Amino acid sequence: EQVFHFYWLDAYEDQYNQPGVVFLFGKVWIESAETHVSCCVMVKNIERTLYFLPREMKIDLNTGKETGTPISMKDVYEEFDEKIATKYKIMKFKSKPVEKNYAFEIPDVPEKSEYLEVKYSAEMPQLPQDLKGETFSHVFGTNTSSLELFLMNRKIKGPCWLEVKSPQLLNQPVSWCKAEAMALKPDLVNVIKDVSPPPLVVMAFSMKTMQNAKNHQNEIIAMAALVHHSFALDKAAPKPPFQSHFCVVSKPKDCIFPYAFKEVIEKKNVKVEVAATERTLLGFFLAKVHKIDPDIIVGHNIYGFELEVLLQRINVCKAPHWSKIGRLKRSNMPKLGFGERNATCGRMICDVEISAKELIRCKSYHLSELVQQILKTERVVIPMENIQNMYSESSQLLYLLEHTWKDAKFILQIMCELNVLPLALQITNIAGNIMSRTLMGGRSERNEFLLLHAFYENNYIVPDKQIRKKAAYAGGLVLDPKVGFYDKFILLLDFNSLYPSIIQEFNICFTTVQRVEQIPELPDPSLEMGILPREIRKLVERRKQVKQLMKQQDLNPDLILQYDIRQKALKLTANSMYGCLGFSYSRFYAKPLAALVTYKGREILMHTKEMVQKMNLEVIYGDTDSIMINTNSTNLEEVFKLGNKVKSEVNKLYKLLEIDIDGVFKSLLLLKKKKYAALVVEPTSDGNYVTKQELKGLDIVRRDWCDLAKDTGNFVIGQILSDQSRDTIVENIQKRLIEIGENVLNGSVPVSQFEINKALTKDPQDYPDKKSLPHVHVALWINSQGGRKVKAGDTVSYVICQDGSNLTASQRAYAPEQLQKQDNLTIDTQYYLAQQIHPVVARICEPIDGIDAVLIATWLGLDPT
RNA sequence: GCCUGGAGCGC
DNA sequence: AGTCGCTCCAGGC
Ligand SMILES: Nc1ccn([C@H]2C[C@H](O)[C@@H](COP(=O)(O)OP(=O)(O)OP(=O)(O)O)O2)c(=O)n1
Ligand SMILES: [K+]
Ligand SMILES: [Mg+2]
Ligand SMILES: [Zn+2]
Ligand SMILES: [Zn+2]
Ligand SMILES: [Zn+2]
Ligand SMILES: [Zn+2]
Repeated sequence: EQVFHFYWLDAYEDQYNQPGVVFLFGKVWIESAETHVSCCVMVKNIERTLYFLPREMKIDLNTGKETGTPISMKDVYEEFDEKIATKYKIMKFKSKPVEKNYAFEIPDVPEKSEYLEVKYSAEMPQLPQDLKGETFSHVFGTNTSSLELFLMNRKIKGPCWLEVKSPQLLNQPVSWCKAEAMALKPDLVNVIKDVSPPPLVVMAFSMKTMQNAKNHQNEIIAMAALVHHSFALDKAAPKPPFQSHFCVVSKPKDCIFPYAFKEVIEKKNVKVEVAATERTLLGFFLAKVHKIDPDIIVGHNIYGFELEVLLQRINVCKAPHWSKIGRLKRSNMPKLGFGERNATCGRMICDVEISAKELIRCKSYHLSELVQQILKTERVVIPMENIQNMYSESSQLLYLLEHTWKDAKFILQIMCELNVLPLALQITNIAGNIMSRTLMGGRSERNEFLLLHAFYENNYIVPDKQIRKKAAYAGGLVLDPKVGFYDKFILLLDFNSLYPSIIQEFNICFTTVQRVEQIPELPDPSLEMGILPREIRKLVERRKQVKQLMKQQDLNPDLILQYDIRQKALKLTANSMYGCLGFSYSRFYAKPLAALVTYKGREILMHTKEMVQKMNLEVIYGDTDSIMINTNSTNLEEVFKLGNKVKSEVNKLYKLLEIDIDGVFKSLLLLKKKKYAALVVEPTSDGNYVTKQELKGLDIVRRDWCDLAKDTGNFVIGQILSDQSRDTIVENIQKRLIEIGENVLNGSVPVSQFEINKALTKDPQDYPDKKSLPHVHVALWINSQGGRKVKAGDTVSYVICQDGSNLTASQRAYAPEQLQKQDNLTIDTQYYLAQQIHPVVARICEPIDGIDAVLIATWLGLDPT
């Protein structure tokens, strides 16, 4: 024979132009060059695979009545061969009788049955999905794609080594890869698992734009990029994260670079290529991308902005070889991230803004906010305006260029900090999907793939692909809180992986629960564990192991944050598995199952409450799978004893389900359902402990309340949960607010603490009631005013100003720069004292005796009415 | 209070 | 394009 090893990373198909063909992209070892290079494997002749379901008794399609003659596979085969194939234009085909299982939403389909599996070129016509005949009642697979077929049949679950037997050469090169090969049939490709993974080539880049003097155009004038040629995803990120880099700068048109600039660059020795025109800069960039040939391009706000600006300028400046940004040689450039995901076809795009949204929470996910929170450093901002002025002098252009470089380095460090790539790989190996898609975010598709693999593996027919809202079933139970402040220790118990455990504990699966608004019946405790509980069980074990590691002997603060991020990521994947059950658009939609799971949950929470009560214990709160108990005790060791005592009494009633001590609070301020604050006990040595404050649902934690309101609100909480007597406190509070009020008026407050943030659900142009929505208004401005443009999903920052236009506060919203820049605009102190600070402090103090709404208004010097 | 619209916390 | 439960605010009536 003849065979070659190849490590795949990305896949792609163009069902319209090249049906039955799937392009794979990855790495191949070149011994002579002692290094891995990019490789493109084109897999052809992936055949459509259909399953025909035979009728019990034959039927006449002209009369619509039975005939008395039973059916046999030969009956079906012949019909397909004589009537179906011929009628639909299917020249050749192969077929065979197989036994498959079913357990999905199509009625009239038996659990197990014999089917006639048919296969034929994806180049020949597609049969209708609702096709039926004399010998067969239904046909599955009619529309399966080549890629899904390929990934499933060869059992490819994420990046891995493949062996390609009998590789062919290609008349002409189809990609921008070093190597290429072609397989004539998918069974030539095979997964092997005894060869370690190769390191990847990572490239992190950043760019700068500038609005042109006359014409309205966002011209790219600077790009920076860092590169690492041996970045391994099965170990710590390299230190440093890059080995090389490059910068490139160009002049808008009319401008001229400061002179000596050339020499200034030679002087300080900076790997900075200075382009004459934007077209040259774009040409230079693509050239570096092609030469560096990165397997992963990483940046910030790639999908939402950068990628689109880049492709358009590339089209405008008629730059050479746009497809080099991807790995597939193309001709026509698609636009709008679909047209985008295809543009970079073959290279995985990793957007830290997207990855961050998925892994951690922030008030905004803009780069500055991110560098601050994750890297713990400040990031200078260079406003589009200040840019022009920088071309006048050498040092300034040189500074801007260095600034672009720093963003690329930040983006790269943030990526390594959250540990995005290794996590993305791990998840992709678990779901069996495509890693570039995992990096785009979303839980649904990963779930779908995880299940598809599981069912193919178990010999099941799987549903065909088909082609915030209001709840559609009962959710979790939230107990009514006994609101107030608490001195004595509070006991918080929470079930471990509740829903996933409920699914296993009762063996809930598409294969064990009868269904068709009604809650189905728990299946016979006799039946065997279904596919769903098995897969779910696996995700829960992975998580436990990662939690086990965390428990470990003295670890790095940074490494411990990663384990925690990973652990929650696995938690999310398990819950999304439950969720997709109730996801109308899901391919494995089965509302009844979702409904039956949440049902048992509320039932279990009820019984857990009632039980804790029979033990003569005080239950002050509860949320879906938790119980809060007021021990009324001051003896910690005794509390813990009571805790493990109640734990034991609960776990005793279930096979898998396990409740545990989630925490113990020294003091607790319980305001409303899903809203409380607390000092959390953290034991040390000799029954001694440290305490840490924790917030849940308060306004202080939300993004849509200025920091001025939030910082003050946190002060109040700090005091409330304190040791000090109620008196000392109420005084300190009053003392503080009165001061806050004075400062807000004497203009001592930093303009930033006045910013309010809100994310847009839709693009600013899609809102009808516009004008009265401060965030929508300020976005419309930013948009129609300069470069970058705010779209759905972005958070908008704004402040309320004094226009001198007697409009409502909601209609006097401005950008922070629009304020600091303009003179007729000034901060509406009235608004902030009464609609921001007052509401927050009022809601917090609501249960505190001594404080009250009217009183809080007088401290801030407002008129109590 | 309802209604409409807008927020994003909590599981 | 995982689920549902629970406040919050602008504004008209
Ligand atoms: N994003 C989420 C969070 C929670 N839940 C549901 C399923 C969980 O089982 C239940 C309880 O929420 P938890 O935060 O307690 O999650 P678990 O109990 O399952 O995990 P843990 O062991 O951390 O408590 O709520 C969900 O569907 N989606
Ligand atoms: K009060
Ligand atoms: Mg739990
Ligand atoms: Zn081999
Ligand atoms: Zn919980
Ligand atoms: Zn709404
Ligand atoms: Zn109102």
